[PDB]
Amino acid sequence: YRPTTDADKIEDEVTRQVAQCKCAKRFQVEQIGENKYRFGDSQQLRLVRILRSTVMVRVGGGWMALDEFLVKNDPCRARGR
Ligand code: NI
Repeated sequence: YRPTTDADKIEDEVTRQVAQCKCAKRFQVEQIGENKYRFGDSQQLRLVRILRSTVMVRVGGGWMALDEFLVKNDPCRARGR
């Protein structure tokens, strides 16, 4: 394995950050195509892109960095909010 495509890089970085969850019921994230993800208990699909090496998640009309999205949504990260 060699990360080469944007889809590959995004998926690796989503994996790295989601793996930091400490919840009893882990915050689940699934790749649904090269550019859409399902996060946590929400069934909503979100676009995900990489821009200058930062992964961003589509949220209400704009883009939010992945780390901030996880702070806002993964219960074990709420103390960063
Ligand atoms: Ni968590």
